[PDB]
Amino acid sequence: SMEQVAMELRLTELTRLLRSVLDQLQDKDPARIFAQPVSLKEVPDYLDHIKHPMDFATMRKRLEAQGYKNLHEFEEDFDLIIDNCMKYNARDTVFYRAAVRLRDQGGVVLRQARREVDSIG
Ligand code: NA
Repeated sequence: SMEQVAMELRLTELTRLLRSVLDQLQDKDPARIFAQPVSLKEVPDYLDHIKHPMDFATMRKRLEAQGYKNLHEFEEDFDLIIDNCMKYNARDTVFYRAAVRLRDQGGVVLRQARREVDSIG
């Protein structure tokens, strides 16, 4: 029907911005600590600690299937990447300290990304 593609149209301009955001957010992780999912072969107890694992590659797959219907859904999965790391890893570790820096530098990008989604509609 006409509305539906206008809606799918709207969804189709929500993902690329979110992608540009996902490109920019991942540029603040040059070490690639949060690129892939945490391995349950290398970390066998990881699902005792973390109930909802997330990473950039998993977000990318969901993005590629137009899974994010709004900026909030994208922001929840980006917060999971940070929040899971900072629980599992201790305060004196390169992992925790990479998640802190990604949050601080990522908040600059998500600020303007909200402004664009609201303005463009
Ligand atoms: Na902890």
